[PDB]
Amino acid sequence: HKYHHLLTSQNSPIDWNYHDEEMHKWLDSRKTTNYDAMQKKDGTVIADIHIPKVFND
Amino acid sequence: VIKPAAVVAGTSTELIGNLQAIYSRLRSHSDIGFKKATVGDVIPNSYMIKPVNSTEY
Amino acid sequence: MDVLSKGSLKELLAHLEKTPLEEAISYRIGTVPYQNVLISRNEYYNQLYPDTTSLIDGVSREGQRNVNGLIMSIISYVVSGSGHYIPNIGFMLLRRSILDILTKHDTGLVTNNLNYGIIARNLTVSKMNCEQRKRMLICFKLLAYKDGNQNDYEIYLNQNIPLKQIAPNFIPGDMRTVIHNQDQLAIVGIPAYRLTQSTELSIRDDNAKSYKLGYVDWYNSNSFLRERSEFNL
Amino acid sequence: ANRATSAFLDNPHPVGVNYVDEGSRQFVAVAELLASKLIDSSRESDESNSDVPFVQAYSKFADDNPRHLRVKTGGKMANALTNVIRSYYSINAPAIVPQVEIDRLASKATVSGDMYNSYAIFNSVPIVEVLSPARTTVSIVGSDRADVTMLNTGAGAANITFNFGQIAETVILKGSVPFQLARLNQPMPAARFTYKLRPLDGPFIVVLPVGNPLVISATAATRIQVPLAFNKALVESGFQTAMNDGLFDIQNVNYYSSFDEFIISQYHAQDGINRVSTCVILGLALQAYDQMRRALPV
Amino acid sequence: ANRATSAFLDNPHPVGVNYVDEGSRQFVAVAELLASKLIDSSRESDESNSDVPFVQAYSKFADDNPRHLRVKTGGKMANALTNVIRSYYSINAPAIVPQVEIDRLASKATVSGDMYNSYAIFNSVPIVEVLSPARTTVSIVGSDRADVTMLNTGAGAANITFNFGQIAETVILKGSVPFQLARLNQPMPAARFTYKLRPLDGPFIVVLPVGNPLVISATAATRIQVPLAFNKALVESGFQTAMNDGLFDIQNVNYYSSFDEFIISQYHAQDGINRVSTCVILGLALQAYDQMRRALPVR
Amino acid sequence: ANRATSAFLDNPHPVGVNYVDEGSRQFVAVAELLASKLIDSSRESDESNSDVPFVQAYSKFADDNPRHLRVKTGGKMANALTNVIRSYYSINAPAIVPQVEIDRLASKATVSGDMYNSYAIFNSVPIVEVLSPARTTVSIVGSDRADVTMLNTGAGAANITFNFGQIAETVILKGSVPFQLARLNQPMPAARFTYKLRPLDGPFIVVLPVGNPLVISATAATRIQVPLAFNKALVESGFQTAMNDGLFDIQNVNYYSSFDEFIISQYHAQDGINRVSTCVILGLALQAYDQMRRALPV
Amino acid sequence: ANRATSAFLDNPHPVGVNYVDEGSRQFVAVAELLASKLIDSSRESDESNSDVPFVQAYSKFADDNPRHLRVKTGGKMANALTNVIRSYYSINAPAIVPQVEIDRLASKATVSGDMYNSYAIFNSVPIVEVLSPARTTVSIVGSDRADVTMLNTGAGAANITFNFGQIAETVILKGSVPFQLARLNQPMPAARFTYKLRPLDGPFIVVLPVGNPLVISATAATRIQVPLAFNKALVESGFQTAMNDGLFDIQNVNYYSSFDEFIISQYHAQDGINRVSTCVILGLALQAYDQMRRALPV
Amino acid sequence: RFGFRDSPFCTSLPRTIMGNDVRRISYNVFSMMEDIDDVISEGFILYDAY
Repeated sequence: HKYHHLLTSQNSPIDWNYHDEEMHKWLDSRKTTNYDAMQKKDGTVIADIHIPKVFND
Repeated sequence: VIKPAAVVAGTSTELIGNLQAIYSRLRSHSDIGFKKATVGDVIPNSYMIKPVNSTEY
Repeated sequence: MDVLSKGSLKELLAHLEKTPLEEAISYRIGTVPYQNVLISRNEYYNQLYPDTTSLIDGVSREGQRNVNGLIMSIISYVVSGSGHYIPNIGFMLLRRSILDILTKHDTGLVTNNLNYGIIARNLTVSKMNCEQRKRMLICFKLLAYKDGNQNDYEIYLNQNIPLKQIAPNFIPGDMRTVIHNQDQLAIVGIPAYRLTQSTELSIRDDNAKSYKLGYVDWYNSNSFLRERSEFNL
Repeated sequence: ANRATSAFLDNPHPVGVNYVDEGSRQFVAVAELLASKLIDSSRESDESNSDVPFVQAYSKFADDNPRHLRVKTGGKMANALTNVIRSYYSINAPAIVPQVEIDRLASKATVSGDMYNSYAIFNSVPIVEVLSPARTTVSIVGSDRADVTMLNTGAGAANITFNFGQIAETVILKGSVPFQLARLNQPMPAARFTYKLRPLDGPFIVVLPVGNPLVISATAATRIQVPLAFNKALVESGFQTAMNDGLFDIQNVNYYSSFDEFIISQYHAQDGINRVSTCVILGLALQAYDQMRRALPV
Repeated sequence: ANRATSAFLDNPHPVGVNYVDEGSRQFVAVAELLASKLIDSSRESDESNSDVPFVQAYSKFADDNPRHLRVKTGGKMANALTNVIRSYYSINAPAIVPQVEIDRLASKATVSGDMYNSYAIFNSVPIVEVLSPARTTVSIVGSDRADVTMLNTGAGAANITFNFGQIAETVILKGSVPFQLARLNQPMPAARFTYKLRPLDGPFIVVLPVGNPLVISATAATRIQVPLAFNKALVESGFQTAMNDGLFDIQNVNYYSSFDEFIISQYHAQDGINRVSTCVILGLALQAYDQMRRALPVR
Repeated sequence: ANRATSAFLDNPHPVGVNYVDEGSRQFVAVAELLASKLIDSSRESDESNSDVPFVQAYSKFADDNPRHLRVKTGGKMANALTNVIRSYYSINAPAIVPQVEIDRLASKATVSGDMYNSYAIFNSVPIVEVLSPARTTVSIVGSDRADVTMLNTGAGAANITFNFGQIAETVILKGSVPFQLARLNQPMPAARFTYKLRPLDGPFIVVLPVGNPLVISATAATRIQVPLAFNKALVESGFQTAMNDGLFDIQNVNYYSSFDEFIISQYHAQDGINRVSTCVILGLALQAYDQMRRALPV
Repeated sequence: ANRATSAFLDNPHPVGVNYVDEGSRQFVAVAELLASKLIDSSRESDESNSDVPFVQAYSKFADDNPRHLRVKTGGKMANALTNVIRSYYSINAPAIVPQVEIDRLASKATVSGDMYNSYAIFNSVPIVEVLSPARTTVSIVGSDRADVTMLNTGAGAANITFNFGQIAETVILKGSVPFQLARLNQPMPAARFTYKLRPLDGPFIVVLPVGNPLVISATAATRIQVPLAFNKALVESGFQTAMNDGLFDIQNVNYYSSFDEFIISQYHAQDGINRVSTCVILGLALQAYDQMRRALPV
Repeated sequence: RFGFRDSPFCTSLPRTIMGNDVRRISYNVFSMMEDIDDVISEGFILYDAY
């Protein structure tokens, strides 16, 4: 529990905000890449079926 | 969450701040988890590797 | 005092053949081990001296009633000079020799389930000197070869690299290995004259020192007192 | 609230429990005596233009005559001295030297082996805890001389608690500017530059006025019983030599800048009076290591 | 203007004016010589496994044969040395040793009371005063090595005046960053990391630019006349021993971390040439005290 | 980017190129041996009531019988020893004493001119460079113990690169608060109070969090081959006496606080190995200078 | 920027950690001495038309008398020598030979067993990195003689940084056409065909004109301490035999063209000094392997 | 080398025999030993004398 407090606190060895922000920037880039890949294989209508843009977080 | 928060805190305000800090991080991770299902990519699963024929020692 | 005096593997094995299991078991109730205590060492410090009790001290301690307790009592007698309090073992088992328990199946004891790592940790192998560790490894090899666990003993030695360097070079069941062995296993011997009648800080060191200082007196007087009771038996 | 502690006082690793008996203590004392004669004989050989004094000293130490085509290593005594030094540092060291080998090396000369005939003064300053309120920053730097820098950002003066432990004999506090210090439940005196303190007299409260930072320089002296042959200059040289040679490179151990920090840190650990006896024997062995290796480099 | 001074230079308490004649100087030298024999005999007793060498030297030191069940403290010689040490430190300490006792102990061994045969080097850095303008902050820490931290918050560059006194021989100044230093009414040179200075040259001016703080490390060396038997390592060990035993606990006295600080502080006070003579005898007395207690310990 | 460096490492001046032959090395070895006997003869003379031990020692050293009403400078040996110390410090200093005079004084005692048989430990910390980002302030203070004070005023954490050179054998890093340090292109471990590093491993990266400043104290140990008679206590005393006596005052030279700073600075220069060889001979000469001057103060 | 590095310096694998003690070192020295006698007796038997000289030498080496209708492998010494070579190469290779067998075989002849009496010169040229601008292309070919081909396709001249490490003693640079090279913060001289450089001095800059490609040939000399019996011709032959006989092939090990490449690559890795010490013992073992295998082809 | 039967000469006195270091006893200690019968069974090296 002392280590659990340390990882949460401001003196944590892990910069949680930096890693969380990069995960968000990595995820929406994947959404753009996968959506564009499907737009070429099949139509835009089919792409909207399988990768909806409404659902983000 | 109360056990990590009270392990070092010396005041009641110290304790409330720790509780909110942990839940701010927890709710940030919940949003990332749902985003992973909407990017069009599969998610890896946790696994444990053990020897095929384990030895006692 | 007799067991600690043996300095060769063939002397130690010979002693275990003539010694019943009764000598490895104490009839004194003792104290529970693994206890952080404060002891008095007034030769050095005015304050109490912190220390921890262990099974491999020279004093008898309470023992468990399982087979693990009996094996630990045997090893403690070899490495420390005293056994542990295990009550009502049995007349037939107590008459058997120590080597019979370790190396023979006629005794009726089962030791296949023993974990050598757990036994070493219970005996505080980290606090044992080189001579004590070699004696303990001899008892493990004898138990391993009786049970057909030769591979487990070798694998256990691979995990513990420091124990591998001091492993005895004898194969149970082969007489040639015992004859040509050149190990030194004497915890207690005729002291170098430099030894003085002074206390030591640790519990283990003081008890070992007590055995060393009293060996000369024991050597001269043990034969007559033993014979005074042995005759007309 | 914030807590500040000295870096060298944190997490003292367990020390070895081997080669601390009377027979092994004599061997360390024998090695120190014979190593000193090696240094003196080399000086005598250089002055007299004859190698005869060095040959006798090496033969006694190494049980073999020096040879021009064989490297001068010190023999079996050097190996035994090296191995016991490894064992003293950590409990995880092998500790493989036989008792028969140790006993035979203690017969080369007659020495008592007593490690309580004298005392030595250790200068490391033990600040166990500095307790500071909010809006104040406290930093601790150094071991032989501890500099505590405190800033008061808040509106009013702040009280700062100093804990120096219960082992150090005396502590001198010097400030950049005059400051007020008093024990718990005691009136504060007029501000002055220098305070002399007894660490056993409870925690000490320091008044921190708002404004420029106040820096306190701390020096402490502790007496630890050591053998009469103890020499702090040679022990310090051996400690640095042993680290560079890799004798202290074991898993799960802590490293210190000097033998001063090593002995004080082990003293302040829980049940630390057990470790202090082993650390003194290690210091004597390092004193033998420094003299022997300087005479016979490898 | 703001003034900053070294902590150890402030308010040197007066030293004692007793036991400074030739007869007392001989007694201190005799005690130091006999204490050295005491520590060597104890080593010889350990190597020979016989108490004869130690009993032999203790009899000369204490004028008494050691007896079991009685604590060995050094006899009357230890009583005189310990109390004379207290008198040297402070003028408030009493003088309680008779002249008959000093003369008797001084005759035990033949030796000179000369305290000016040789010299020693002391490393305390005297910073008498640092004068700074309004918008600057100056902090001085340390005695063996003095770090002066200066921060300028004003619009332009400021001048800081450094006064190192007149006693120290050389002062070496090293800066965290290159800086300019020159004497009074002298053109400033180019920025340099290090400066070698003569304190007698006069007050020194340092240009402190606006921006990051500038830290100047100061090391000093001074020469003081001492007897040939002087050993700095032994004197320093005795000083800490005398402090732990409480011999220096006198009313209205100042406490120093080292003998180097003590002798430099007394040197820079008024009539410091007369004070430094008494301090030298105290250092030799502390050397004898250090060797005496290490031979005869108490738990 | 900002660069911070140790002050004593900056701009080492060239050292002398004379008096480094075998005959000149013998002269320094003879001077140290005969000066040591001068200091020992003074103590033996005081213990007895005869000046005979000192008269014999001075006559050998100075080639002249001591007389009252004379300063007792030390003779031609004292003059020759003083001039060679001047030549060693700088290449600008003239070489005055002829080689014939050096050889004549070297024949007074039979000693080997070897200066690299033994070793010694030098504790100056060679922080060559500390590279920091834009929004960070870094300050380096000290030589024996180097304290690096760093403060981060930026939004995020900053990485600071530490370069300790390639000569130091070990470096111990102690922090005011636990910090993270790792090698280049390596993962950062958990926060630790102390680190033991080998400078040859490579540049190290320290994570500087946003908030209170972090102070890291560095201690180093470098081994340098020296003669067996080398004594660090005597060498340092002679260095101070040499600077106080004004024989290091030459145009275009760099001045140092101690001999330890002088030798580490030269080791890190261009021809480090060659420079250190001359400095070791200077160290032995300074050791002889200290012993001779303490016995004969002029 | 583009970075180019030598191929043989990439990813050195860990060496073994067994058979490095004093007794093991004596075994390799004894094997080398006995293998030299085996090949001398084989030549003598051919020239004398009698098998007596070979029978005597084989019996001492193999511990059994030579017999017809048998393989004449080499006895227990051959098996121990083959297995220790496997262990030295990789830390994954198991150690099979017991210490009792090693000690018994080490008693056949009296040898010092010291692997640091003498030195050898190794001619592999280490190019740790070459840093080039965007427009230029740099290729490195060769290990004994490295040829660096650089071409400038940009508008103006470019600066190419050469890093040769810190272990190599001397590097000689020759170019197809005269080129300009200077150290960091040093004036650039006139164009010359050849340069002699010290890698310790620092990174070197080459001016690359736009006109034609420039090829720089590099040769280096490195000194490594080896036993006096070391012979580079025999070691290199033994290394190739070891690879052909398939006792270097284990999982996760790099392969090298010569023993020169192997030893230099380990020198530049982390803990290079300790790695090179083990590689020296492997070199002497390979020298014994080549002589014994040529005397008794199996 | 010399073809002696049961040669009493060793190239060097062995450091280890059967995997264990050979015990070394000084002549003075061996002179005062009263347990000499147990020691000789294992074997030892005598030194500290000519």
